[PDB]
Amino acid sequence: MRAKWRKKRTRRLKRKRRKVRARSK
Amino acid sequence: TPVTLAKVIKVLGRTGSRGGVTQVRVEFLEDTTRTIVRNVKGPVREGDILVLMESEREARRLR
Amino acid sequence: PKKRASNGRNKKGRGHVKPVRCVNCSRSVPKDKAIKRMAIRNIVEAAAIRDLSEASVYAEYALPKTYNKLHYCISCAIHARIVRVRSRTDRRIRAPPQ
Amino acid sequence: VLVQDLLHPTAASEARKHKLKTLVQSPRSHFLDVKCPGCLNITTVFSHAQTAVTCESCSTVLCTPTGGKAKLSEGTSFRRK
Amino acid sequence: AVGKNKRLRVVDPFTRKEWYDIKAPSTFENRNVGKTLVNKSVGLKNASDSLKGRVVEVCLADLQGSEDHSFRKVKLRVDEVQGKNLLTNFHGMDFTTDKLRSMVRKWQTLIEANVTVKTSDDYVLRIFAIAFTRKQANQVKRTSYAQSSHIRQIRKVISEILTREVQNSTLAQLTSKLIPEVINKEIENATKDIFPLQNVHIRKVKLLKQPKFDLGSLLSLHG
Amino acid sequence: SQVFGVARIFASFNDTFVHVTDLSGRETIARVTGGMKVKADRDESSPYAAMLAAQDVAAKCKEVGITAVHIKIRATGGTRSKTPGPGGQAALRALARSGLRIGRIEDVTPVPSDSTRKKGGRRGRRL
RNA sequence: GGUGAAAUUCUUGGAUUUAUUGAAGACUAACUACUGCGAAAGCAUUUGCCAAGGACGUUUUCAUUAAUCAAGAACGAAAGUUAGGGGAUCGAAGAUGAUCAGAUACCGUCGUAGUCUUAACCAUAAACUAUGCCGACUAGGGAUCGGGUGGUGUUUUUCUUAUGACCCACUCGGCACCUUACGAGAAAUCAAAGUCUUUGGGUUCUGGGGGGAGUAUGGUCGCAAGGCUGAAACUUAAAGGAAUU
Ligand SMILES: [Zn+2]
Ligand SMILES: [Zn+2]
Repeated sequence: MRAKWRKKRTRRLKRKRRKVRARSK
Repeated sequence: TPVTLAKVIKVLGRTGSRGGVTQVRVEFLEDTTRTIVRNVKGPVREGDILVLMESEREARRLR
Repeated sequence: PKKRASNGRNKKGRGHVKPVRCVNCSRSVPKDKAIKRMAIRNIVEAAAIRDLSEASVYAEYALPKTYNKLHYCISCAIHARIVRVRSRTDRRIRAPPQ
Repeated sequence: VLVQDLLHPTAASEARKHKLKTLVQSPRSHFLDVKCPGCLNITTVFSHAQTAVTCESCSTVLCTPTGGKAKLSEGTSFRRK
Repeated sequence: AVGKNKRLRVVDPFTRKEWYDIKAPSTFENRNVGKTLVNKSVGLKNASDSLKGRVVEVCLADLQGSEDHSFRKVKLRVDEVQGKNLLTNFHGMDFTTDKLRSMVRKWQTLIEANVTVKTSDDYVLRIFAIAFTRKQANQVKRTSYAQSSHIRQIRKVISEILTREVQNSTLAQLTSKLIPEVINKEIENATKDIFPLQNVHIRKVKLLKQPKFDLGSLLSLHG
Repeated sequence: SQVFGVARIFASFNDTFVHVTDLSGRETIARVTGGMKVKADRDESSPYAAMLAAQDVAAKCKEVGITAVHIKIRATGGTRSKTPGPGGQAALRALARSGLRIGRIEDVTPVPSDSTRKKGGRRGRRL
């Protein structure tokens, strides 16, 4: 386990958040 | 600036925030054979006589 | 891994504690986990007891050992060099030497 | 340990033990003959009355509420049963 | 300059002012503790008006001699002008913040209580109290902790003594009960059965409200 | 004979105040004090600043004559620095060896009975 | 004001300071501890009221009355959402000087609003003691909080033992700790991860290399935010945890 790729996942789930926002909004 | 001269009967051990004051037991010769220690720094042995200003002073830890 | 059994906290039956702030950086921290310190310290340096004792009327004033409490987030508590690091097989002993 | 004989344990074992955990289950506390200063109402009251037991004849309330074991109200003489 | 004056010598306060004298309540040995200075007492806004009402903290070892009157300080209230003198009325008494900070140690509880009571006069007074767990002569229980019901019993007790004392008498006699700490002794003897309870003391007696003029005591302090 | 007071020493980590205050309780003298003299903009709170302010205080005392005061060594308090740093020691000592009447050194550090939360956000400062 | 060091301030119409008095709101520092109370979120002052609860007391009674438990419900840290309420040195974005190779990471000043209450959502987290819940058996010590079990103990003497207070011997229940295994384990370490290939006391669950990805797509709950349930194709032979040099 290493939290640096977890920080990548955090950032890219913010990306999915904005993208599903733009589509759905 | 009255000047007085002292010798160390026994060195004690360096201390300070980062090595502040060189503990030099100032037997200021006019009142020799006493254990009053004052503000001194420098290279340290025993046998030298150097200059101290105040005859009488006290002090706690040099925090 | 398993470093410090108490998680360096010493609550172990609890699970919330009110926070506590620093005083050198003003950072919060859980109380028990933290490193604060009491100071039963002299009100004045004994580089002054002679002069102060003399020029004081009502001879032999009490000279109060003042108290205080400092609060340090572990940041300041190793930046200002209070707690010194150790090994494992030595960390266990808690009883402070002085 | 590593040898023992627990069938008939020495009394001190039980004395130092708690009921509900002994070998042969038994209770501790017991009754008591309360004897009032007035009419000789020779009554029986248990050591943990738990409630305001009174003498039958004269209102000389005997065992005050307790935490546990009863407390004789300083006037009665007791006979252990 | 570095100290800026955006705009958007001072001489001789001494002659432009005058001194005036402390005049303590009679229960104190000395009817003076220190001096004050103030604008020259010319009428037409006499500064003696902006003199009455001030407060002053003084030492009670100083006004009752004995040193053990030390770690409490008494606040006195400026009342009215007598000419070069100011007969101050009593205003309260506290510990010295350092000492009260000093008695607070670890491995023993504190027990606090409050009360507010009226007086024989019309002077509404709020009073407080602190106490602590004694460690018995043979006591090994490092903790010495006070369980809650004990706390409440003791607290109530304190309230009854204070009520039995306040709302029963006058200001100066209240000070007299205070300075001998007789109230302390009453508390100790009454409470000692409950719990050992040492370092019992009082504090922080404060004024709330008084009737409008009441020239009575303000003039009776001296003749 | 004597008049007492409080010098009202005000020790922060910068530019510590001094203000003679008799027991009148609201009477300082010459607000121009240690915020003036050591104009290095980072020596405002240095022991030399304290000692020099203390000769200023001794001079002020003599020209006003009140030989005695009391001592409240003070921290900023509030939510910051409730232990006065260096900005108090030398002023006290020089005043003591400055021909005054010492008396009643004490600690008015106002630890609040749990007032507002501190400043700097949860993480605080970084170093 | 500041760390390693500056801008921004009012005023000689008044100021960082000095005390004297008025108002909001936050919270009870110090004692506040390898110490409590709950299911878990948590909860710190004092009091009243309301019930509730546990633990111990038991020579009361009910006479297998139960343990976990998809469906369904209640609570549910903080964030946000709606409205209303409050509107203070303690604040995301936004202004604001230098560190400005570049500061829209740091850092100081100004600071909306979440910060707080009422009505409703919202249903996640580092909700981790990373040890599911019962219950059954085993190793030695000491301490400690709530009970009790004895002791001519001692002091306070309401008091004689004791119940105040402690003290000493015994327990039974609360967070634990230090030696500790012969027994585990891959190891750091173990008071549960003990009683395990010398394999089974009972149940509720959750995952099979990493990415793609908790993504798409359907539902469904909500006003969204959002979760819940959430795959591949394609790619890849390593990612990875402990422990030493
Ligand atoms: Zn800090
Ligand atoms: Zn009868």
